[PDB]
Amino acid sequence: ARYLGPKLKLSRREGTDLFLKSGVRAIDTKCKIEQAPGQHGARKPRLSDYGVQLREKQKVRRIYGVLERQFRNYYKEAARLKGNTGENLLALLEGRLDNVVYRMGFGATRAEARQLVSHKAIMVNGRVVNIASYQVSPNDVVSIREKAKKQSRVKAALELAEQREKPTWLEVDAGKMEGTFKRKPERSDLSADINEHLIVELYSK
Amino acid sequence: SARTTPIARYRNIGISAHIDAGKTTTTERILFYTGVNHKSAATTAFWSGMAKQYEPHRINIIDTPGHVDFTIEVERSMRVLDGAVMVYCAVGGVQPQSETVWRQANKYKVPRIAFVNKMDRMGANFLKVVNQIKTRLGANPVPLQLAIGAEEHFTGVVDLVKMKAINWNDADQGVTFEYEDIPADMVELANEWHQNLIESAAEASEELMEKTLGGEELTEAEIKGALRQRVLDNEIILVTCGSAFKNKGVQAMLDAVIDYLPSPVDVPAINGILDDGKDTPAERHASDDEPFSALAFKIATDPFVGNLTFFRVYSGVVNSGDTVLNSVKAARERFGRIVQMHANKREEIKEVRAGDIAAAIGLKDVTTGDTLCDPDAPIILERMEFPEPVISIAVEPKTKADQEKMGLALGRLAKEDPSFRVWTDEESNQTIIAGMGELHLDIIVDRMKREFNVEANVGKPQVAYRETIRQKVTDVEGKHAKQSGGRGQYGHVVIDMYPLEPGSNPKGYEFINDIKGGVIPGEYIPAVDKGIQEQLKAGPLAGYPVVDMGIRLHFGSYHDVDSSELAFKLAASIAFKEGFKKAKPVLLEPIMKVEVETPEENTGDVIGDLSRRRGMLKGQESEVTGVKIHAEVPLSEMFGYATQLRSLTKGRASYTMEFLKYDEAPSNVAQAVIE
Amino acid sequence: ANIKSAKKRAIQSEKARKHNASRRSMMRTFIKKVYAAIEAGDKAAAQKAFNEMQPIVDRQAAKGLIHKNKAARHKANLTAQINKLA
RNA sequence: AAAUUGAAGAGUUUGAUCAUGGCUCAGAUUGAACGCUGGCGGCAGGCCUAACACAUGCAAGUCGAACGGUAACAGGAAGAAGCUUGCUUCUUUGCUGACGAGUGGCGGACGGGUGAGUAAUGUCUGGGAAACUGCCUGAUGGAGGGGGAUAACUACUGGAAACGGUAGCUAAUACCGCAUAACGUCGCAAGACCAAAGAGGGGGACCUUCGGGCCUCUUGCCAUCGGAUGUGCCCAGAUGGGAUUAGCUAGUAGGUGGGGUAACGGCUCACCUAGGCGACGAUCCCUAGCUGGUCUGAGAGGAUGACCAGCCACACUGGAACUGAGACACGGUCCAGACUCCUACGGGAGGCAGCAGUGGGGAAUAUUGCACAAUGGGCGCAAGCCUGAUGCAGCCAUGCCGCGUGUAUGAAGAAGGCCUUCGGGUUGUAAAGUACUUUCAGCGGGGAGGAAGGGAGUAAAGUUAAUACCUUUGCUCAUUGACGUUACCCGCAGAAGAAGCACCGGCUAACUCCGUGCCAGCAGCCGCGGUAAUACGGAGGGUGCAAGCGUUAAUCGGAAUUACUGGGCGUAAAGCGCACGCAGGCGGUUUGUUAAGUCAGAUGUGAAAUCCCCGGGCUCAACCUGGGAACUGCAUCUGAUACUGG
Ligand SMILES: C=C1NC(=O)[C@@H](CC)NC(=O)CNC(=O)[C@H](Cc2c[nH]c3cccc(OC)c23)NC(=O)[C@H](Cc2c[nH]c3ccccc23)NC(=O)c2csc(n2)[C@@H](C)NC(=O)CN(C)C1=O
Ligand SMILES: Nc1nc2c(ncn2[C@@H]2O[C@H](COP(=O)(O)OP(=O)(O)O)[C@@H](O)[C@H]2O)c(=O)[nH]1
Ligand SMILES: [Mg+2]
Ligand SMILES: [Mg+2]
Ligand SMILES: [Mg+2]
Ligand SMILES: [Mg+2]
Ligand SMILES: [Mg+2]
Ligand SMILES: [Mg+2]
Ligand SMILES: [Mg+2]
Ligand SMILES: [Mg+2]
Ligand SMILES: [Mg+2]
Ligand SMILES: [Mg+2]
Ligand SMILES: [Mg+2]
Ligand SMILES: [Mg+2]
Ligand SMILES: [Mg+2]
Ligand SMILES: [Mg+2]
Ligand SMILES: [Mg+2]
Ligand SMILES: [Mg+2]
Ligand SMILES: [Mg+2]
Ligand SMILES: [Mg+2]
Ligand SMILES: [Mg+2]
Ligand SMILES: [Mg+2]
Ligand SMILES: [Mg+2]
Ligand SMILES: [Mg+2]
Ligand SMILES: [Mg+2]
Ligand SMILES: [Mg+2]
Ligand SMILES: [Mg+2]
Repeated sequence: ARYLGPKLKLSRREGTDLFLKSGVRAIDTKCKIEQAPGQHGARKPRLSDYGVQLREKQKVRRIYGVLERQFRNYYKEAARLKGNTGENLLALLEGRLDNVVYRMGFGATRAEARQLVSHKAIMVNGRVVNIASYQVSPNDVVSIREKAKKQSRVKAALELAEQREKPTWLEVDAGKMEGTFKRKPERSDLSADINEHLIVELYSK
Repeated sequence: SARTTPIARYRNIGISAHIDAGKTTTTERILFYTGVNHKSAATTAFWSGMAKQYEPHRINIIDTPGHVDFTIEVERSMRVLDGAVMVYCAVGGVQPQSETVWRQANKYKVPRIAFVNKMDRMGANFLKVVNQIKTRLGANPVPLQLAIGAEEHFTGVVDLVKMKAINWNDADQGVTFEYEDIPADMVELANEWHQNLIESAAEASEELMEKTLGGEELTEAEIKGALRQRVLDNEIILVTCGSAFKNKGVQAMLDAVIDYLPSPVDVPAINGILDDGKDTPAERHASDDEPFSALAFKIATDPFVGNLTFFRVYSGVVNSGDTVLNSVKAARERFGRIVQMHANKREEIKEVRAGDIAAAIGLKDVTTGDTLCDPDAPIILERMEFPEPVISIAVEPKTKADQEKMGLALGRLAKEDPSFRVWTDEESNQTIIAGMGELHLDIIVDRMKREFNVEANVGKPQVAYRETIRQKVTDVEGKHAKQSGGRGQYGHVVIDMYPLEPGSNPKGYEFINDIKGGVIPGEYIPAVDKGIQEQLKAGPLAGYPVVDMGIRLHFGSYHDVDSSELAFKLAASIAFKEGFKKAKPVLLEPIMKVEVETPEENTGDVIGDLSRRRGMLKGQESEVTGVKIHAEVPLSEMFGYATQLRSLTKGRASYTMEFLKYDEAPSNVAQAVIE
Repeated sequence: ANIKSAKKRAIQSEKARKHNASRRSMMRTFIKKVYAAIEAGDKAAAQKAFNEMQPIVDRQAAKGLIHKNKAARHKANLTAQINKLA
């Protein structure tokens, strides 16, 4: 129910940095981005309309580490909610604990976030949770366990948090390794390289 | 929970004897004895003994089928049961079947004790049988007891070791076990026998020999212990006597089993491969702590209790609801309503302690010869050899409708008995079946019409033939032409035909492209070959697959526009026709080498029968235990040979068949098949 | 009967059946007396027969043999036929 | 404030095109099955076939506070004491607790199962009149006084068993008279007639028939009028297909009169009349339990009725009645029939479509489990007993849901594999190595919630005559958990126990090499294979999904391809050869009236669950749950009169 194979094959297939690696090194030096994985990764064949829609969907799923069944439930939830389906779907994907832990920087990537959340090392409002896809309500407080406070990996990710651009809606206190969820993003803070419109008509065939 | 089982006290015994030797009769009495004492179907029973001094031992009794066709059934019980009580008829003495059954047990090193029976029948002498046993089985049998009286005069038996001419009451079979003085006329014989028993017991223990040398009158208990030691070591064949019909001697052999015949703990532990990949000999000891291990056998059925599966617990203690991996099938199944049988009635049991035999209701994957090991797949157990079938007859469903039922029925039969095996004939699609014995096939068909309600007539298996040319026929001409309106196809061919020696070509056919030059464009060479091949399979003389035929194409003609692969293919077939006719072929029968082992005294009988079946012998082997003969008896002629062979060898012979070579059929036989 | 209480109820039902049949015929025969008097046409005989049976139907209706509606309707249309006679 | 904010196309007829038209595909779904593979937990589901046959165990008992009574256990005591440092009171008694069997009361008509029958005598929707109703509830009054019998029991006797028979004795809230007779029944009145039962707790004075009466509390009984609940009956509409089924009907349709039913009624009989149904489909034939709902669809609609809830019908087959408030009765009776079993051969016994299970059938569906602790039911004053309902556990990836199978670092990119224009590329930061982490599994310990109540004591109040008994309210104490070694929490050790399936010619995401050579084979459609096959088989690479993945079956969709929404008929399929004409469908124009259609308002219904919206609780989720919306369908009442109809 997870991905265990090579990480940068995913970043290669959609041809862009997917943040799967910690970013301590340059992704270009670590791997050749402009080539697709496999023996034919030299060739770039003409991709059809269905192909580009599928690549967009698979790109979002591999950024957030979510499988297809989970992701289809998010889309149905997004379509049921009032508003607009595209940014509603993105909003749920943000409220997952993996993303919020990762974005606040206690984990270098979602995989550290996954270990941290799933190894009972994350508390929300002081309650221990180990479910990766637990939605985060606004005004909820996520903090590190006192046992987990003395581990090297968590403090290591705090520096990389600064190394990248800080999220405006998450307020962090690395002095005691805590963070606050003020409210959800509005799709204006998120990266524009994700075309959420293609997602709607992929699942609405 | 607690085992609550008197370990070592319980014994496992098997009754084996020649056909009509009284085995079933005495077993019935045995059950009566143990039942009143408290107050190959598995029958457990707590036997305390005739004098009941011994704490009630849980004796398990599993009679065996005397008939030769059911050797496997006897074999199954023999391995499963550590001790075996042989039965020998007083008047008949040792008989072929008894000799036969003894050797398999020797192979398994299973300790044995024998009980002479039918003493009441006029014309019987226990001492004569003892002599017969030692000569036939080559094993010294110390007489545990000496029969007093014969036929009508026969009144009882005097224990040799204990020196008491026990005389059971006429009123009831076993109420009184009173011990009396040896009859005056018998004491003299009893005396010599007692000394003989004392020396024999002494050598077995060796220490006892030292006291015997000094002349000390060895205490009866000490010598008795030495006797059991040798029994575990499996040398002395202890023998007791009595008449089951007269209700005398059955109880005596039961007590002997308790105090001499070894217990499951006594018998050496089983072995096997811990893992399938490597031999890994582990020799799991008979311990409840050791992971549970058992072997399934004699799967059966009950219309209201379901399938019945018999398992021998060697080590461990399985409990209800415990998944159990079948090593041979590599899959695990859960034990449900484990049930044991107390003969008179069936009693449910949640779990079975080690050393006891019960039944597992509803165990679908449990079948004959299944290693029911623990889920962790511990050491698998050795697998019991299975003898091949000797007689094979073709059974045909009475109606096409029956076919469906017929196939399913035979399949289930194979499960209960591995030896019984069925298969469909590749040609003529005949349901040829084979069984361990003629009587076995008879019983199979009988129960098929009853339990499965399927009537099927039995007829001899039909034989397939080759049919091949004899003399080389060269320069055969075959021309094909289809010159007609639209599109004509022409393709002429000229080939030669020469018989191939069987050894020369394994395939039996050849197609050298001798064609000097491009006499054929080359695109039609495969086509020509294909045409012959179809004809090769379809025998012109009598529809049989021609073998040992050598043809090489050398000349051919074609029409510039009408040249067609199909034309040459058909033309090739044409050439085959004329060539085959002029070569006057001869049908070939499956002459097969046959090796027959038989007793020396019956060598002549065997030779005559082999010769009679148009089989020319090629060798004689003078093996110590009988002569080994070899012959290429025609398969078509050899049908029912197993049954015929037994009568000429007093049911003491066997044969292994292996196809040798297809040879020319004699004029009469060949013509019969042609017509 | 496989249930112990089922056997008991069988026995009591037979006993109550016999008792009820006797009582029901005993009542029913009195209605027959008055009906026969009606077709005989003697009003005095009919009234005598009627006031013999009148407590009987009411007693049976009260004790549980029949319904008080059944007792009422029997006695109701009997008086109707008596009054039509005279 | 929120309560559907909802519709996609592609391949294939041709040398090419347009159209028509079928076939196929992309989606969702399932009580699924099979193949390959498989770690965990949560919740749910699990014989669709043979309404086929059934071994065995259990599934409906309870009441001593109705009665006789003592078979059984314990208590109690007359007495030689069965006995001796009296350990013990072994012959006796209902005297006590309590209770086998028996009479009696209630329950057994509930709960549980199955879908054979049933096209409407059932179901759904909305009404209605001629009814009954145990237990529960409100009120008004009675509850007086007698009789005979019968089990059980005792004796005798028959039988293998099932089980009886003969005679004698004994009760009762068992049964039966007499008294009583009103707001009850009949009648119009006058009048006539109809019932009942005692038992238990406690006690002051008195009287003793030294048994008790007696006094009060509770509970039970009888009558009548109500309430509620349940059921019986009636009507209209709706609820499948076939005209290659056109006539059907003789208690048939109606009336009078008698009988019958709790009640109306040809319900039944006698007589009288000749009617009744039917083209708006009677009759006959096939199929079928109906609904809320479920699946799909943008909607209309199409399919469907497994789980959950309502109703109906059945209980081996056919029929019948009895008891009862209620049955024509799953674990009751009687008869007949098919089948099976026991036997001493004289006769008897049985009914898993209850739970579990076996055989059989089948592609296919589970344990011969635990506990009444919770909720519910039956009995009982309660305590308690019973409960295969139910609560749980076991088995199965059968669904949905969640998690894990690690985490960073890591190079000229090791080895090997593969391609190679021999230069290199690719697997691939992937691995190894470095550091880190311990979720779930395992081992050890700790430990919620489902628990409300019931029991003993005491205080207070009622209450009487009262301090008594009994009830109501607190207070003190000792206890009540199948699941359960519970969820959950903590400690431990180590990456250690955990990834497979399908596909890669186009439709459709993803390409090369080797084998093979129209062969082997593949294939949903077009089709591929006869020496460079991206289509077969293998291998590297990739893609999709993931503890699952595929295939098959089945439903809807796409299919506007039965077109009501929403299609066509000159030539693609399709205008009767033509006309007349009954039923039917439709109808010019003006005024009046009616208010049937139509429209508006209101009222009552449209069960709950489900679907949808806003919330709440399992750590999330599935799941559970509060409210709302919805169910705009039916019926009634009031109103409007433009259009349709009269
Ligand atoms: C070579 C051939 N392949 C086989 O026979 C395949 C078919 C499964 N079985 C075997 O090789 C193995 N044995 C089997 O499995 C069975 C059982 C068996 C196992 N070992 C045995 C030893 C002794 C007797 C046995 O049996 C009691 C057996 N026993 C048969 O089958 C028999 C005998 C036989 C024919 N051959 C054999 C080669 C070796 C051993 C036995 C044979 N059969 C006919 O009596 C018969 C008469 S006519 C006819 N069959 C038709 C079918 N045509 C032919 O025989 C022509 N032909 C040459 C072959 O068929
Ligand atoms: N006279 C006599 N006959 C015996 C005795 N034991 C067995 N038999 C007979 O032997 C016959 C077969 O006995 P059985 O047990 O069935 O032997 P099985 O056929 O091998 O199983 C029976 O008819 C018995 O009457 C015996 O001790 N004396
Ligand atoms: Mg999942
Ligand atoms: Mg036998
Ligand atoms: Mg003989
Ligand atoms: Mg069924
Ligand atoms: Mg039905
Ligand atoms: Mg009474
Ligand atoms: Mg009176
Ligand atoms: Mg009275
Ligand atoms: Mg009438
Ligand atoms: Mg049906
Ligand atoms: Mg549509
Ligand atoms: Mg009645
Ligand atoms: Mg019943
Ligand atoms: Mg039943
Ligand atoms: Mg069942
Ligand atoms: Mg089957
Ligand atoms: Mg019971
Ligand atoms: Mg449609
Ligand atoms: Mg059209
Ligand atoms: Mg035409
Ligand atoms: Mg036309
Ligand atoms: Mg025309
Ligand atoms: Mg008009
Ligand atoms: Mg109107
Ligand atoms: Mg509703």
